[PDB]
Amino acid sequence: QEKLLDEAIQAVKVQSFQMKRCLDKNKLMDALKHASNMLGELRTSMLSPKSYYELYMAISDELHYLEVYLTDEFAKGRKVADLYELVQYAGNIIPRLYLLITVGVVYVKSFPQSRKDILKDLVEMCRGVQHPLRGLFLRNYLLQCTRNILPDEGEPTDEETTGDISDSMDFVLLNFAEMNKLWVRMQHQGHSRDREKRERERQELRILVGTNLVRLSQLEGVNVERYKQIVLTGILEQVVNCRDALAQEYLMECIIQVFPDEFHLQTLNPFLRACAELHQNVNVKNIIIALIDRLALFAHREDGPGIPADIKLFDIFSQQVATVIQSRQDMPSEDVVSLQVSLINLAMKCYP
Amino acid sequence: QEKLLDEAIQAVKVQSFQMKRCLDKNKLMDALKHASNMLGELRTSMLSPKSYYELYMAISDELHYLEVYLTDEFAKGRKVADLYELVQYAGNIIPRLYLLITVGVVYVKSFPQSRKDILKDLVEMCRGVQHPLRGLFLRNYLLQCTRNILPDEGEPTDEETTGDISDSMDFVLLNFAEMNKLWVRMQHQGHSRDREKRERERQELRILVGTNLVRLSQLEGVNVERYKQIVLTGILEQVVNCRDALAQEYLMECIIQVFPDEFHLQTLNPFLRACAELHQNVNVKNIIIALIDRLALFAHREDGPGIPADIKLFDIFSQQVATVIQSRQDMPSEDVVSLQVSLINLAMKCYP
Amino acid sequence: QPELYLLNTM
Amino acid sequence: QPELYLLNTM
Amino acid sequence: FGPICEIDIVLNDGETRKMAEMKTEDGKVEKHYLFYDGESVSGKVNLAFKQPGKRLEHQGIRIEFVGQIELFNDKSNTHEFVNLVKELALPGELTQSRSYDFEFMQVEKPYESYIGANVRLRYFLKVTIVRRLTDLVKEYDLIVHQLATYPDVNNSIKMEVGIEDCLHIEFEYNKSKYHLKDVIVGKIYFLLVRIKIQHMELQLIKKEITGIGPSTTTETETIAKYEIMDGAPVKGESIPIRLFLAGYDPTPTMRDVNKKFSVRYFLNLVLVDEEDRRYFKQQEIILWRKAPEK
Amino acid sequence: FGPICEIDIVLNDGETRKMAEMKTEDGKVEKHYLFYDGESVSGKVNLAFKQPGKRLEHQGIRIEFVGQIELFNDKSNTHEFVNLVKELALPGELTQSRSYDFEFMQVEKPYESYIGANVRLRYFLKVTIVRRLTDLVKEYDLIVHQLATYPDVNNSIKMEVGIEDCLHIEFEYNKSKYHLKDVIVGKIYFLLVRIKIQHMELQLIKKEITGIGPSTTTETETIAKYEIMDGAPVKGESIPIRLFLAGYDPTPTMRDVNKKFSVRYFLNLVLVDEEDRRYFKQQEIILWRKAPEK
Amino acid sequence: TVADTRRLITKPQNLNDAYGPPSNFLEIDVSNPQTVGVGRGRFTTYEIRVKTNLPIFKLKESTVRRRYSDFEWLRSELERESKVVVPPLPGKAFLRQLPFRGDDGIFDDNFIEERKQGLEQFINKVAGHPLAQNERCLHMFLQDEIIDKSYTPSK
Amino acid sequence: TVADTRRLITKPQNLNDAYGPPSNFLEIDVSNPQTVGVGRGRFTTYEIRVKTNLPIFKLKESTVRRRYSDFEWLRSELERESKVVVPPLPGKAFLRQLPFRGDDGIFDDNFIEERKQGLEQFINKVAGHPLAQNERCLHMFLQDEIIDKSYTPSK
Repeated sequence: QEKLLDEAIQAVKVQSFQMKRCLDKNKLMDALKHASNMLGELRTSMLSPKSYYELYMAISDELHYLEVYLTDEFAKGRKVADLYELVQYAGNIIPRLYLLITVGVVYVKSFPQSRKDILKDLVEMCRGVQHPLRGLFLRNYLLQCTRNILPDEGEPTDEETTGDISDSMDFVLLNFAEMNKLWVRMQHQGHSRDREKRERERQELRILVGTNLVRLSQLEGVNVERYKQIVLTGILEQVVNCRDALAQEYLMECIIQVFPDEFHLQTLNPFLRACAELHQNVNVKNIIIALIDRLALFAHREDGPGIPADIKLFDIFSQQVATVIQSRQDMPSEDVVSLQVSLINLAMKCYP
Repeated sequence: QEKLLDEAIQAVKVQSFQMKRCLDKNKLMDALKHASNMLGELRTSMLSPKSYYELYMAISDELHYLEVYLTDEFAKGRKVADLYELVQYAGNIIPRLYLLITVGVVYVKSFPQSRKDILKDLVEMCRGVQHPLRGLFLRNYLLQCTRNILPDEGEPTDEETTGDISDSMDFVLLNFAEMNKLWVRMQHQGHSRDREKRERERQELRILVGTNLVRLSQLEGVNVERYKQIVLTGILEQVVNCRDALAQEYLMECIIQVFPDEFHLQTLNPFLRACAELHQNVNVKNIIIALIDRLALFAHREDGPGIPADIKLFDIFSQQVATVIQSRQDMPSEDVVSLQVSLINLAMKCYP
Repeated sequence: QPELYLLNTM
Repeated sequence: QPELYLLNTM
Repeated sequence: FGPICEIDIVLNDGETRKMAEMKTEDGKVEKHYLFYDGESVSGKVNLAFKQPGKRLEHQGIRIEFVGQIELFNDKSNTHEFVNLVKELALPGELTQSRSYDFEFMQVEKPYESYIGANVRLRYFLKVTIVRRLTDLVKEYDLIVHQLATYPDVNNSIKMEVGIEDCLHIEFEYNKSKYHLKDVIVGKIYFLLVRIKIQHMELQLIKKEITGIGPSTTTETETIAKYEIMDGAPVKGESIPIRLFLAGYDPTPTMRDVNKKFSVRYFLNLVLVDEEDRRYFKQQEIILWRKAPEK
Repeated sequence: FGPICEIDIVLNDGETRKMAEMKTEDGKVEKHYLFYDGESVSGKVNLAFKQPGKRLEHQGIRIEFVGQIELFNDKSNTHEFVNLVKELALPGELTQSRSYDFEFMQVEKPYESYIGANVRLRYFLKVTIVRRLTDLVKEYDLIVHQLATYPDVNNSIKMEVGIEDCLHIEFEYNKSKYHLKDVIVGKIYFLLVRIKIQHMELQLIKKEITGIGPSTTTETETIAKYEIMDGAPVKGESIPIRLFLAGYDPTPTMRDVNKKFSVRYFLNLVLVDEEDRRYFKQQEIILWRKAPEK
Repeated sequence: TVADTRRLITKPQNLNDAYGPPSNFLEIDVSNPQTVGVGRGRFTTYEIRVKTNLPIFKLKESTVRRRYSDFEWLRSELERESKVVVPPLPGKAFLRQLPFRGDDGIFDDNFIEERKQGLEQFINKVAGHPLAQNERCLHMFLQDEIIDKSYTPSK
Repeated sequence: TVADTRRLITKPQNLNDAYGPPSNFLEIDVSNPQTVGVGRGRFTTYEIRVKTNLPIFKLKESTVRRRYSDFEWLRSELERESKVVVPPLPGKAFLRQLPFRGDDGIFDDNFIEERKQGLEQFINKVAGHPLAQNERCLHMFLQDEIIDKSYTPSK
């Protein structure tokens, strides 16, 4: 159809225009009424995934002018209390939650002391989320809002300001587990004949999921020991527990690519034992090859200590790939040989 | 008529029957209601002073049996307060005030602390009465009640008992002035054609008047020193100022009889200057002779100091009598000689 | 029947 | 028009 | 048959509470419970059901505390100055006996109870079982006394009155305001006596004034005749007065109660001459119920 | 001409006293003074005399404090639960303007003011100049709020409900009694889900029950619809509830006011399936006006 | 304290006032009835003897002769000016004037005696009255030897 | 404290329930319309293909052939025993049976297509209903190869 989209973007530009109009003229609740009717425009859903996405990104960009307005206002001290209650009068859950995230981040900036409490509230109340499309785009808005202000270690620690790196980690892992649940739930909603359409749409949205890991990676607090003890234990718990293949594989390559080999080296046998339990329909071969390629560029990457002698990569990887092959049932022997080729290259380049 | 009298004495005997009936059954207020009924009988005007006197003596002698009855109940510990208002319930003033006197003396015996106050009260509360006959009969009840409870030299000086000789003297001087006022008003009341009836009536009540002096004479506290300074000085001002002849003469005879020569020798001459201003119409010879007789029984009286030589009594009386005769208008010469005879007998027997 | 005369202030 | 079913206690 | 139901009220403090008496017409004396301005009235309405087998259909039961002023025995001229309601039962039935609690919190009772000639003021509890054509109603009378303290200002009455060149006197009563068991202490002083006085007496007179404006009815009643002199005075004579008010049991002075009625007391001094002519001077005194310590 | 006289009431504390608002028909909002059970009402009745030269003949002026319950806008069905009178003037005239003081001591106001569909409860001062054929009357409205403290017992509501072998849930609301600016904190826990649920919402429902016995009219009004889930849950899923009651401005729960009317609130939980069929469970909650510290 | 003995304090009575004669003395005697004239002219007069000490009466003692018509004139004057309820006279007996009765008519002794008492009754009431003593007619009657009916009523 | 963040505490969701497939699967397809008979006997049947995982349905997959009268019989049985407000059928079109119309009558394609959708509309509503799933007639219709109209309605 594609018309729905232009007509919708028209009405959107209308309400967000009258919204920003009311915000410069400094009669706030009227601006929030136009903002609310505008987000009402998001209550249509027939949009293409791409189209709906543009409307989403458009509205996010207009909301940014509001966020800086609020951030300034709070920095100016002009703060109205109890905003959540007044805003909960909006009859639908959607205005309430858009308002809660928006005001939450403003309070966190203005009240870093409130950061722990506000985050714990938001993380707990998001369990209400059950619909895939709006939930996905909301938790994306969450992920972008949470871009920088989350607790961190080299951060001033005012005992009014509560929350640490561990809290940020728990925050992102929880929102992740909920969003991945809805996203996999996307597999079975609608008629079973939209499966290729569904899987295409999810594939489109895979970046949304990986952005959580990107967010996890800028977290300065990520030491090797936190990586060892918290991150992988959480992720592998969901992975082993989800017993799906498309998501597990995407997320695991994104991990492979993203984290530094220093962390991976301390966590190889857990990561490879986890790799061995994965689903049979998985092309583990392409994963393993990518892995071999990364450790190969890591072996001949100089400006580094080289391979620690305690690190018997070949014996480790040999035994785990072997375990993976046992875990595999229908391996093309040619695939086994394609892996043997990379096994040559590794032994050749690391220990002639 | 004398019948009025008989009907009254029968109804009286009936009512005094109702007294003794109520006194038997301890119905005091029922007896006192009948006491009121007797005094209603006193509202008559037809009876003679003597007739009233006989009926009064009947009611008084029976009322004493009531008075001693009450006194005994009170002597039994059955003391009732608040008597002053209750006795005022009687419609007739006479029952109320008779009740006040009767219970008052009862309070005096039972409450010696109140004696002074109660006596001053009763003497002052007599201002209620203004009628000569009933007032007289009241004051007779007063005189018999106070015959014994008045202060004197032979009373116990009990630190609960209150009231002194000075109170008794003030009491009697007041009762004197009050009785003479009422009594003299009796002179001019009614028609002038009853001059012989009035003077006969006056003669009848004369004993009422003299009983007060009789009361003064049993008073041990009537000593010579009070008589000299205060008592006789007081009495002589009212006596000389009544400027009558019948009263002055009667009271003066009572004087002659009543006081001791102990009093007379220290007070003859003050008393004799008083004697000199008296009213013209009076027989004074009889006064003087009574005096002469008493001083004569003193001249030939043995076991006594006799006449001190410095006070030449005969020359004194001679000179005063001379002045009195000068004061007399036309007094028969035979009378002057009858006086000369006693002056002879006296000078011979007292100053041989 | 019986005469009744009010006493006046002076 | 739209069916309304009361939820029973267990 | 009889009545189907009998209403009886029983106050919670019906044992310990003090009662008081009221003189009604033909010398009758009623005795009801005593209450004071500010006190709470509370108790039980007990319905004795008399006809077993039968049923009582009603359109509601209530209890009312009522204080009102009745004029000339005229039902149309009753005026309620206090009314409080407690609904006891909704429309329904009664097969058997039942009781109902009630409490009226800290009840205002601005006036004292009074039964006069043309006026009644009474307080009562009125229980009403409402029925289709005829309500079962039960009244339950109470006495209210209004108390007061010793007055701020209390001046003696003193007055020189007379007939010109015939009689001059000076009377004095020790107060203007006397409590109900007080005493008139006074005196009569004679300044000029050119008439022949037989006797003198003090009278206590109670006027009860009813109505509004030109509509005014005064009912006078001579409560006391009290002789104070017997015989002719001369000038300079003083006659004492001591009249105990306890003897005559009067009411307090009640002035413009609800703008409806007054009850005032007067001291009428009366001298009587030899030909029975009668010279008098009236003086209002206020009476007041003294508060006993407690 | 106009009116000969205009009645105006002015309370003694008319500057400092707090006011409150009342939602009437067609969305109108009145503002009257606020009062509390036990408070004294006092002030001045000011009569503006408008026609100079003319005179106003009356048969008495009074002021009444009135609290009453009006049902179905039927004047014959009004019921006064509080009535106090202060007579201001006796029968007479008025040539010029005049004021009159009044005070009602420590006035009982047992109920809270309420304007509903078939019920009104209001307090007011009513001044009445009585005339021969037509009384000049002036009403003067007041709001009374009834306060309460934190309740002794307050148990959470928790309940396992469903359709057999189709839907089992366990809902929990954190209290039974919520103040007017309180918050419903709760959760919905799914035990068995064999239907396809589109969405779920909590509703706040206000029932107003009028009449007596079989005479019963209930007026229902759905005050809030509050979405709490969007999409299909599976078993083991918990959905959080946080509903701020401040947003909807309700009244307190008012139970058998004068045995005449109730006003009750209910939490109606509603799930809706893919074919729009609607599964629900109602739960009464008590609302109460919290007393602010002072 | 067992008895309430309260009185107000009094002024002592001056001894002249206390004993000296009272100032309310007033006695009027109607006495000595006498015929005056012969035949059809005849009428009875009485002696009205006054004794007093009230200052208002201009003679302390007086004696005058009065007719029953004079008593009617006094009563009639007092009914007009005085505003005193005046007591009754013993009565005009008209039919006693009629001739050939079984008694001496207007000069019957049981009549004249009974009338004489009634006039004494009347005059002592009237003369004792305070408002009556002001009026000129009463003094005119008691103490002027002849009444002047053509007078202007004063006081 | 600047934000009221109160929630009740929750029980962690067991990972089998969280990921494992939902227990509300039920899809019914009405498809493949076919004539059965020749001449005056002719009527259309449809394939009623069921897929589910609800325990109440005794086959997880089933396929049966149904006539529009059968759909009326199902609706009629449900109107008696069930006390479910039953949705409407797409309608008996009687006048389509009449001869010499301007269309193929009861076997018009715009008709059969539109009817086919209405039956799918109807059966998915009815079959999704909770109170309807108990009643024996619904299972009889969906999963027995022939309906036994002479039956005693149970459950």
